[PDB]
Amino acid sequence: YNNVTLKNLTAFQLLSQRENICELLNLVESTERHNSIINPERQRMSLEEMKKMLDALK
Amino acid sequence: AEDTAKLREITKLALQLNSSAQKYQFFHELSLHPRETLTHYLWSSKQNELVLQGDQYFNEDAARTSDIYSNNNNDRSLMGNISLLYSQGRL
Amino acid sequence: KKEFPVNLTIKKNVYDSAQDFNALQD
Amino acid sequence: GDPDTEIRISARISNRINELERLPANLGTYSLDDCLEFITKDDLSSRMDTFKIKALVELKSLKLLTKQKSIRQKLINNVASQAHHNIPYLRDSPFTAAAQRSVQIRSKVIV
Amino acid sequence: SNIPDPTLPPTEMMTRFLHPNWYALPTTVWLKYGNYNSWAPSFNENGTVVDSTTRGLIWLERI
Amino acid sequence: NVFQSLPKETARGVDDLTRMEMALLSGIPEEIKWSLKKYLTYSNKAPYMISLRTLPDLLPLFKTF
Amino acid sequence: TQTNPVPVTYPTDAYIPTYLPDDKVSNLADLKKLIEMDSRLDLYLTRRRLDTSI
Amino acid sequence: PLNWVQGPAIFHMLTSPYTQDEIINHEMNFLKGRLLELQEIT
Amino acid sequence: SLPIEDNYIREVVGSKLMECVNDAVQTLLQGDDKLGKVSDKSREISEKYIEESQAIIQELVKLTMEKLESKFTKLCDLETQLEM
Amino acid sequence: REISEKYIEESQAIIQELVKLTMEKLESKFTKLCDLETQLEM
Amino acid sequence: FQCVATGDNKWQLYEGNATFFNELTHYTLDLMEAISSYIAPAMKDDHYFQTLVSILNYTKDRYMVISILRSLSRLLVRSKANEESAADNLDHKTLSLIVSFLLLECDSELIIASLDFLYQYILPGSQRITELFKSKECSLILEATLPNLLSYNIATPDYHLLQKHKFPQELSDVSKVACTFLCLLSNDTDDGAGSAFCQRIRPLVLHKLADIPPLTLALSEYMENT
Amino acid sequence: AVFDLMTSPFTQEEVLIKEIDFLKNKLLDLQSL
Repeated sequence: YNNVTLKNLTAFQLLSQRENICELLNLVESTERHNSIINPERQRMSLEEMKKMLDALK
Repeated sequence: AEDTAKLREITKLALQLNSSAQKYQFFHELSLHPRETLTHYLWSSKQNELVLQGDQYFNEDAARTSDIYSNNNNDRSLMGNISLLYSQGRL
Repeated sequence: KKEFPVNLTIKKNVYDSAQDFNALQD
Repeated sequence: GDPDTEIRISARISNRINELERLPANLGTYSLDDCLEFITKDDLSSRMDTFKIKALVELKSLKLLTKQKSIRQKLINNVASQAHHNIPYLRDSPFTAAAQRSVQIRSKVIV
Repeated sequence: SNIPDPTLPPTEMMTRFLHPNWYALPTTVWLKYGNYNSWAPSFNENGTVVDSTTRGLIWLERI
Repeated sequence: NVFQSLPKETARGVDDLTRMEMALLSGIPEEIKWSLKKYLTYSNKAPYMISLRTLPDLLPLFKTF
Repeated sequence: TQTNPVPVTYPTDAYIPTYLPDDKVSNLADLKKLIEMDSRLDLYLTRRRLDTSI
Repeated sequence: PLNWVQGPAIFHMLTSPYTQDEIINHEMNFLKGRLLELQEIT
Repeated sequence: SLPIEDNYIREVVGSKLMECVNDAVQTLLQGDDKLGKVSDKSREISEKYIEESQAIIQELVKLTMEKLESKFTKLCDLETQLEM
Repeated sequence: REISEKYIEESQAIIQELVKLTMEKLESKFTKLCDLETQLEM
Repeated sequence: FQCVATGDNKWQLYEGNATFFNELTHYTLDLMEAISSYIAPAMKDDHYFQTLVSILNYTKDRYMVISILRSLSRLLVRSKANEESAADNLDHKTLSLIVSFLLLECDSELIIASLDFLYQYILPGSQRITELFKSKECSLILEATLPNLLSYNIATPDYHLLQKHKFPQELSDVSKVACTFLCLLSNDTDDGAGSAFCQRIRPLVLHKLADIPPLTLALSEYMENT
Repeated sequence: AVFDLMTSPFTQEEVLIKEIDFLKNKLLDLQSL
């Protein structure tokens, strides 16, 4: 799995290409790949950490 | 140390940003032009399916049988170079 | 579809081995 | 792969080989169409060896089974080792065309 | 003749096939200089087909 | 009596140099692909054969693509 | 150290996209400012670690 | 002027890999088989 | 082309969704009244990816800071290491 | 959508303040350390 | 490619077509490297010299950086006598980046490509030495890296084995280039920006000449000019 | 290992000299690495 092949590159391009046309008709959820990457509690924890760094550097 | 794993995490997050940027750019170009990108999809995905369906007649139990050579004139990949490989001595 | 012919006149019976032809009895 | 089920194939091939190697060589035939030929006491009709040939074609095709596999290995590994010069949809690919173009790059000289 | 018996141990018939859709392609080679070099050109490409970003996407969606 | 003195240097058709030279001047696309692939082979294996100094009528032929 | 750099399998210091609209993000230039900050600070640390023995 | 000359020996190997390390090991053998045959001409 | 062991192989050893998606695309590439609806869906999908990308940018900006701060401490050690 | 919208507008004023604060810190660090290095050179 | 190297809004590159352009621009930069020797008379408003200095500050490819440094080194051979585009279009970011490559003590080909460009840039010496020894971060790298590149990849006689009891006779590839660059830098007369620099480096170069006897045969003119 | 016949203004001995001048440079470039 360290290297890529012709079939691997073609299958990678095909899996990256089908999921774009799959979202226009909206027949897939694609919410677990959304919320686990956004993570709004992690975002507000990030804002609290930047505010804590402001309070520590002032 | 922790610097190598930290740079690994920053590089992985930059690759996630590159994925999000390319997925934004594809829908942005599809919003700019709707015509010549769907025919582009119907061409390129069909060619990618033809490439991924180009290695199916060379399996273990598929080559030991006789449903490759016999009566498969619609395949056109093999059984046409036997007049060329015999003239070169490859047998 | 090309198929290998199953020659039943040459093969010997396995279950009974008594109703075969006299040239295939020995 | 799967060597456990290939010995079971070879044991069925060798069974038919040992069965065909127990048939008598003095095998003759008699069809139901010879009555139009009027076979006399010494006639030698031309429909006597219609099954002795077919009893040898199978016996000598079960022995040339390993002979045809070498010709098939010399054919498949010569028509499929390239697979990107006669097949059009594999040579019209963006990865394959760029790879075949980029493997022919001559090295750059210095000054 | 000189042909072998068909109850021989080499009978797999597919062991060195190596189909051309499974060939390894030359991709971008990431290089490492040291622990305190963040302005140097990191990776190198000479005759590569794919980009470092689209290979890093494959590295992302596999590991 | 006349089919015994054929020169062997040109009995296989025309040679590959003028064959690939007329291939780019023709309109057959698979023939143009084959000629450009073989010129990519000659440019790696023997660059002095297809150099512009030896062949003067080679520089307008590659600019059209 | 060696003469050639060490070939590694993991990616390092990937690109940043510049085709994103800056009217909504307004942070890619600030990320570039952070990158040039890190490069200047690493430049000074590398010059100090080379001048600490020569 | 026309001179029918033999072309150079082009290494056209049967299999066609794409990695560089699987080409040099056969290219060195091709050079050892080519230069030792063209050495006796001169 | 000789079936010999093909009898013995048979003795021993006895999608639609993407085609429907491609047919839907082929029906959408006939009338001009649907491409505006596809573009209006893709506009809010692009807004969803803007919201996807900006949080990743902010997380990169956060994760740069600690790696910088360790080098700031290494820099502040030099103020005494040079005075010695 | 409002949860991600709330913590994305107020964050940019935090980022653009703290990066400028680190710039104002590093400028006062380097303008002292370069004078110390010139005194060491002397 | 200048739009991609800068980041302008015009001609936004399509990500599905980036593989049709990344392998396209290398074959154009190779032709620029090939024709870089014959465009050696350069003008002030040279589009090639304006474009490639913005190419160099964006790319992250080692081979491309080496190609740009070779194309800019072999273009300024017979450079000028009074003024050229090289004295003005350097906007203090590229010149601070080419000199900063010399800290890469592992890789050597980038050091060769940087020192060759500096050797071709230092050839006028009138408005080049004061330009190179101008800022506070570009004239202090060579205070320590330039003696360090002399005894590089050379088996110097160590002293830790002599202190813990309880000769190379050769040089390297970068050593002759660094000695030639330092000897041509030593030709700065009338106590300008070069002679003021070379007086603070000789007590450190003399420590390296005490250990390497090829450095006695090398650096001939710098010892005569102190 | 394929061969070819072609027309050229150079003779066969000069083509062999150019092959020597190309293949010795290729050998000196490949044996060094």
